[PDB]
Amino acid sequence: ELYEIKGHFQDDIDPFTNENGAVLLPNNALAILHRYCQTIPTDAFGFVIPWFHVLQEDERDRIFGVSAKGKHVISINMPVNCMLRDTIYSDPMDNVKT
Amino acid sequence: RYTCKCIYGLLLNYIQSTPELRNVLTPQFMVGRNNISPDFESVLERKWQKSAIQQFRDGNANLMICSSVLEEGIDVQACNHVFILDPVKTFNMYVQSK
Amino acid sequence: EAGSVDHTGMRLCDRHNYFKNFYPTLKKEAIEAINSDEYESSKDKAMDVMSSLKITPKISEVESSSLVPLLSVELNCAFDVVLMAKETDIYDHIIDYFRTMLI
Amino acid sequence: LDCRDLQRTWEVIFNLFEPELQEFTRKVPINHIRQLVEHKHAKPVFSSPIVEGETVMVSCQFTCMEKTIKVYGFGSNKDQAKLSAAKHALQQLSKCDA
Amino acid sequence: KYSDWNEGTLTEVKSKLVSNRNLLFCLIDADIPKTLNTIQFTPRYTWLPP
Amino acid sequence: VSLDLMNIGVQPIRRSKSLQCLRDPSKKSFVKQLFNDFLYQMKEYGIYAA
Amino acid sequence: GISLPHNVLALWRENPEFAKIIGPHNLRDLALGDEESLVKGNCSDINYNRFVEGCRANGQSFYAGADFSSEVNFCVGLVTIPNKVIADTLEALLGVIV
Amino acid sequence: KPIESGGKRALFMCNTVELARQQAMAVRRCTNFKVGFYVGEQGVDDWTRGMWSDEIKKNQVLVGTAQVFLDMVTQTYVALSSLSVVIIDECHHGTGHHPFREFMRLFTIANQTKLPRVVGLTGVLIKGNEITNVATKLKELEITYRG
RNA sequence: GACUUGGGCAAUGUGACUGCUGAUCAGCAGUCACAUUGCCCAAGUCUCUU
RNA sequence: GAGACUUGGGCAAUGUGACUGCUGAUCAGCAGUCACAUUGCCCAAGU
Repeated sequence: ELYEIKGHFQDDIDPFTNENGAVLLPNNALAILHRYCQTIPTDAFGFVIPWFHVLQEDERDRIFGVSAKGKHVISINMPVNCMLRDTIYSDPMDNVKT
Repeated sequence: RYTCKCIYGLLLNYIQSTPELRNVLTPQFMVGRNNISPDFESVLERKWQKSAIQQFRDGNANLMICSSVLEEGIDVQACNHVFILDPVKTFNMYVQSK
Repeated sequence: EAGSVDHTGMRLCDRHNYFKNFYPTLKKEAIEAINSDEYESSKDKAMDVMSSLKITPKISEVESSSLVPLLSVELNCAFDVVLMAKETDIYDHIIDYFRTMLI
Repeated sequence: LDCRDLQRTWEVIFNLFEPELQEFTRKVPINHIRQLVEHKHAKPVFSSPIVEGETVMVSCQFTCMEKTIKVYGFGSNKDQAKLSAAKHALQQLSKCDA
Repeated sequence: KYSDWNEGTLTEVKSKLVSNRNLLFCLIDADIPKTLNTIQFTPRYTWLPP
Repeated sequence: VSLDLMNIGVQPIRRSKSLQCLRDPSKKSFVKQLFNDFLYQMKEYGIYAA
Repeated sequence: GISLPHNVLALWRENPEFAKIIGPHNLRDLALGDEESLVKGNCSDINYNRFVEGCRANGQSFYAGADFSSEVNFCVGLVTIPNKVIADTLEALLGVIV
Repeated sequence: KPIESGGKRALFMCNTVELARQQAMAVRRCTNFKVGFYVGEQGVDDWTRGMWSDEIKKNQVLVGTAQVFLDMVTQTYVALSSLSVVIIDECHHGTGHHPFREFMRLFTIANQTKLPRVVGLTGVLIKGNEITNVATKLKELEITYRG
């Protein structure tokens, strides 16, 4: 049935689709990011990977308010050659993997 | 994976030593990709191109060493014997191996 | 490189027989020395055994985070061989290596 | 970008470049094997490269103004060995042309 | 112009800009190459009097 | 125990799946993996297998 | 009668965050001369600057992310004792008094 | 009929490369169709968009490992409506974030009326050693695969 | 005094589900080096040309 | 003009070789959460 299928699937992190029908899936986000990072190094020496980091409770408070209490957040630092230098943070998830 | 190569070499030596198994048996081995070199001589090049599965199906090799790859749905000639050398771990592994 | 040159002429499946296939002249006196217990110290025993086989030493200090220096030894013989440990153990390590190989 | 004065940047560049500017104006550097060919008196006779392992050797015999000196170039590529042998022959010819 | 581009794309588009064909195609509709002095001047065999 | 003190040059930092436990650089881990697999072979199948 | 140089001891005790990154290798570099060791009692100014810069690089080179306290603790008089031993010494004191 | 005129193709997913190759050979011998073959061993990434298009215009049946087809569909070289059926060999692996279950998740994103027929194949229904309470496992599987 | 219902407090367990670590295996991607023979341009030295 | 020879800018591929990175599943250990079963105790009622 539609009800059981929707309840079984559409309860985890939502997927994303762009204006051209392309679909981005949460499980493939890490693979996409690592693949993109492998293309950017201009030389065989300058290979660099994203820097994942987990924020501490004082940082969690200072950034998210009380809403982040008891939930993990992951900060990711993009390599210098890329456009990003804003250290994107994740929403407070029940576990560090999520 | 390395167990496949090791037992393949041991079986080669044991078959070649015995007078009975010398002619009847012909071992061959497989693992997944990242295919380990099937030789022990550390030679820079190997000219062989025929796949192990073809040698097995065609009757060239009648004693196949395999690891968690030949277990799932692999159609073959009528195999009179199957040996599970390591203890079975999972229900589906037992079912498909049988 | 001063090393890494393989001219022993033995197959890699049997290159370990290099020390076994020397002339008995070096081997008998070397094993007599390595079996001798009166030696003043492990370092002295190692040096005397190594000189017995006419094999020249080469000891260098490998960089390390350990306070006790981490020293490597190269034998410079045709057989590419290198051993390394703490300098308190490198000599006894050489003792063990040549005890195992020389038969 | 800091000074925003072309004259200042020119002064810095000249201070960095003066020895090489003086040396190269007196003697213009050119491609080494092209230089050796343009030195037709040497008549560099390069033999065909041969490869052992992953390293390639190019042997050359050239008239070093009194003798057919033989030199060997070693490199990871045939052109690399060609260039090495050419440069070594050039330096030997320069030393003889004292 | 493209301040935030990766350097590889910047040098590729530079090579395209400084490419011979681009300079050509600029000069054709610049209407200049009609007047270039390129022939080895020989009046007896490769020129017409006014 | 000797190799843990090798002091190879700067290497990429390796951590566990959830990123709290540290791991040895890829080369040291690879050598250790090979030796551990050989030890497993020797323990399980015999001396000739080793 | 032997101690560390007084200047480096003052640096070690007054700068705990810089203290935590000091490694034994940096002490091996301080091959002080006869004058420094015997008469002056501490390393020269140039040696002091070399040490501080070497340790600053130490905090960022391969040595970063490691803990050197297990080897340099004895220099400043620090030692690590298990909790079991600390309990047992008190309890044995009660024993000896009884 | 061509894709631009609404042409449809048939997928035949698999979990291992050798199994995919054997099933491709079986389909090739048992049918007259010119079946494709797509695995990561030889490399398919260079089979770019335009030549994805001429490949799907060339082949009727695509037999290959799960991840290649998953990457194809997520990047939307081919629409789900451009498929008539989707056959998944060894469907008992479709749990968690495995590419089979990921593909079936991707199904719900597209229009429900355009979804192809899904035919899972298996000789076993239980994945792990949780062989007790088989009914919950069957309901989970029959929710994953839409049948 | 049977009968019925309900609730609460206990202990003794079971069935699973996640989280972390390690190991095993399958599954994808980005590369790089480099022998081999080809093709189109740029500039060179020489025979010839002259 | 005919040409040989070299460095280039490349365009191609037929090889072949090695490197690096990630996903997923399984097992083991540990930690924690859901429900459920068993032996009791006590209470609330109605007749």
